[PDB]
Amino acid sequence: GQMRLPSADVYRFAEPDSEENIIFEEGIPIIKAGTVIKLIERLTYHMYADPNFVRTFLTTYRSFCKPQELLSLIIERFEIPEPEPTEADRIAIENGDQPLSAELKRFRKEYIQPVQLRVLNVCRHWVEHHFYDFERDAYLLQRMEEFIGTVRGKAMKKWVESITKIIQRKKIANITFQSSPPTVEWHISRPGHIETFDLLTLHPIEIARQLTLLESDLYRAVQPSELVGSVWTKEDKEINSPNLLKMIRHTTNLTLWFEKCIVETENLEERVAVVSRIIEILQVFQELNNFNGVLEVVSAMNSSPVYRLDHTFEQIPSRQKKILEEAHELSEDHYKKYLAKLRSINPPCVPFFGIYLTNILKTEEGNPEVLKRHGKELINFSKRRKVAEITGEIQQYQNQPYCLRVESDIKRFFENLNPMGNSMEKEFTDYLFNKSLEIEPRNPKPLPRFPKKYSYPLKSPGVRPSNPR
Amino acid sequence: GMTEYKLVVVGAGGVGKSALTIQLIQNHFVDEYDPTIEDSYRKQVVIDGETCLLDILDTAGQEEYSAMRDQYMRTGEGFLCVFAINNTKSFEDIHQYREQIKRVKDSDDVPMVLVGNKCDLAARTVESRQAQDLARSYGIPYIETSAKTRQGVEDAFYTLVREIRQH
Amino acid sequence: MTEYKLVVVGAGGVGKSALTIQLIQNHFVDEYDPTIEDSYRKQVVIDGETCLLDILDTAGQEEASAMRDQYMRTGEGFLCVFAINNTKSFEDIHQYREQIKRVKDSDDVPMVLVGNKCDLAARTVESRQAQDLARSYGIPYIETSAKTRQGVEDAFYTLVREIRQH
Ligand SMILES: Cc1cc(Cn2c(N3CCNCC3)nc3c(-c4c(C)n[nH]c4C)cc(Cl)cc32)cc(C)c1F
Ligand SMILES: Nc1nc2c(ncn2[C@@H]2O[C@H](COP(=O)(O)OP(=O)(O)NP(=O)(O)O)[C@@H](O)[C@H]2O)c(=O)[nH]1
Ligand SMILES: [Mg+2]
Ligand code: NA
Repeated sequence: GQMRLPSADVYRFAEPDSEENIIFEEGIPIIKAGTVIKLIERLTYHMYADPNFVRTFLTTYRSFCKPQELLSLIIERFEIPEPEPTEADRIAIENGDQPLSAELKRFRKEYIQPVQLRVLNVCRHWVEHHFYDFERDAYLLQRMEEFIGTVRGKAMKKWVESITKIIQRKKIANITFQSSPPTVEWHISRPGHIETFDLLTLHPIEIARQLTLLESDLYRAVQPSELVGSVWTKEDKEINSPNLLKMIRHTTNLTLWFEKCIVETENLEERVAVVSRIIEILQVFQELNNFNGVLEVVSAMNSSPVYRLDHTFEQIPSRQKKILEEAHELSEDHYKKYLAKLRSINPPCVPFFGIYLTNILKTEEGNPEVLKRHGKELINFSKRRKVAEITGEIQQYQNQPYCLRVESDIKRFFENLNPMGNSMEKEFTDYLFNKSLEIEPRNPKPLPRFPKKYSYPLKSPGVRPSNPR
Repeated sequence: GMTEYKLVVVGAGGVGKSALTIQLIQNHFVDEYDPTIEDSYRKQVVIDGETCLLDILDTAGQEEYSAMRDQYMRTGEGFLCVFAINNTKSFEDIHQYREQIKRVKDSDDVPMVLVGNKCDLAARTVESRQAQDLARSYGIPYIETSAKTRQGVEDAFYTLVREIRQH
Repeated sequence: MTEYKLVVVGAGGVGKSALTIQLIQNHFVDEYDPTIEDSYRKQVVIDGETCLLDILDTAGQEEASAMRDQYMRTGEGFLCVFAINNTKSFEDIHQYREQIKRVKDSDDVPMVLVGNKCDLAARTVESRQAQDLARSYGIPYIETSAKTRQGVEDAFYTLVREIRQH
């Protein structure tokens, strides 16, 4: 038979499942809704482990339970009463013999030890992967240190001593590859001559590589704490989502820099060379699976100032028109081809973050926090699972590093790019559009001629890499 | 067969804009949503006895990608310009959204509707007369909607389709 | 994208977690933090086909030995890991092999035998002894180092191929 349980009066997590406290989706069960007590019971269940559920719960629980209350509840879960001696044990003791204690030994082995170990696994994941709760609440950290540091008894001792050390390391807080990264490529600008760095003087291969390293690092830095609760859209977004906003602002700046390079090149022949170089950079972004970079270029070529430059378009080689067309097609039909390509490539890659943001926001806004059943309010956990499926996908692409060498000067050049200068956004984007009108006026105004601005060769070195010995 | 209308929702973030399309496309009567589902933004409807397909682009949450607005707007035949009736800044943003749509579409007469959205019980700061006056100054309809009761939601999208049909 | 459920098993301290984190993150973990149960995901192209690996990293400490049936039921293939400088961990392999067969009620479960820590000079389990055991199980034997990456992709992706041909 099943093990008997403590009385639900002394141990709250022994209450029977009912539709008044837990609802399952239609081989472990998947929870649709439940009380916080039932969620924590199943988070630390004696019959099976559920590592996905641990991640889902620890990513999303603050929408229904405060951190201080979660810790109180898992300490309550940990403190399981042992059953009293049975009749057979009683009779043995009355005869001066040692009891077999069969039921007690089974309850320890099959209920207490698995539940307690799974409580410690929640603590371990909490500290290792969601430590911001403790960074933001020093008293919560004190309570966790005290709880772990006072767990007695040898069955848990290895994990208790380990978790104590992990906490201490987290308070005061290297890549190996299958091959060597390729050699850094140089064009007109030579190493150390940062004052000459520009769109046409750096090598287009190396522009794409260094922007991919930068954009990969920005992508990898975004934590789920910046996303859950849609906090990057709210009034405190600069406090709660700084790495996400830094990533988006880089993308915006690069798109505007591409537009500025195009429309401030007033000579038609030179502007064709500028656009051609940008499409070559896009080609290397595609080869590197840097989809953020691909869309940075596509957004610039579809912007109002650039899109209308028909005289420039007319001189772009047919093959480059095709590269841009196939990049634009990734975004069509609500990113249908992009989503399929992302799921087919071999990482490393840099995803476009915007789709994730819209899906998290709409999942939050479009589903209720609670479900009302039999007069009770149950936490709608299915909604949180959907959010954590998105944050899980984000995290999966954050693991793989690029095998590319950093060039510190080129990196700094792109980190410090500031196309808008001190201008506000409206002022600057009006300026770009007025430049577009100046260099290619609306019909029937005649097309003017403009002097060259570049004194160095415009011929591209191409985007196939070189390899000396 | 039937006509497809590509509609684009634009407006300030952080103030409940996404409720407009969610409530429309939703199982009207079951309050639930998976936006990742292929065609969670396509809806066949009958407007003035004529069946059509609405394809709605709502990039809510991507407002900080400000250099992508042209890319997204270029796809649209008609636009819902949404502000929150308890957020004056979102209302003051409308002029620039409209100017940007006119520029992307290269037209002074782009089908659009002004939508004032009630996203919570916080005090209204934009009165309906202010918004009606703004809409009239632009020559476009004004619709008010509730983010919670679905009131006005059908009217906003159907009015925009009529603006496209009568362009 | 086909999904594959891989499970990494073996005695405490043999390097199950270090192997998994090297595969997932290209990083070698120097600390010895005993695992309770961890899970990882990895999208990767293997033999021209994209798949999604779900990797369960299990507890080797004996105090967790009564909690294994639940993860053995879910797994589709098993990396059976010992350390080549730890003869006791090699002797523990057959206990994992027999338990997996019982739980899945099958003589034909996808498995790979992994001899880890092959960067260390002071070997105590000879390759021949491990290879003989693997042949008796009908499975390949791959020596690995979570520290240097030697053999790591080969071990995990050979297991994927086993599941695919099962
Ligand atoms: C190559 C190029 C393109 C554009 C602006 N633009 C144009 N133009 C065609 C001509 N009339 C104006 C609009 N087509 C595109 C395409 C696209 C699609 C879809 N199918 N095939 C293509 C090529 C993709 C993108 Cl992202 C931008 C596009 C401006 C300049 C300066 C330029 F050099
Ligand atoms: N030299 C060397 N050390 C290794 C290798 N793999 C793991 N180690 C070291 O061995 C120790 C144990 O590694 P770990 O991955 O935690 O082992 P485990 O099998 O996961 N242990 P557990 O079963 O308790 O979770 C760590 O100090 C780790 O750095 C390897 O290939 N070479
Ligand atoms: Mg481990
Ligand atoms: Na206001």
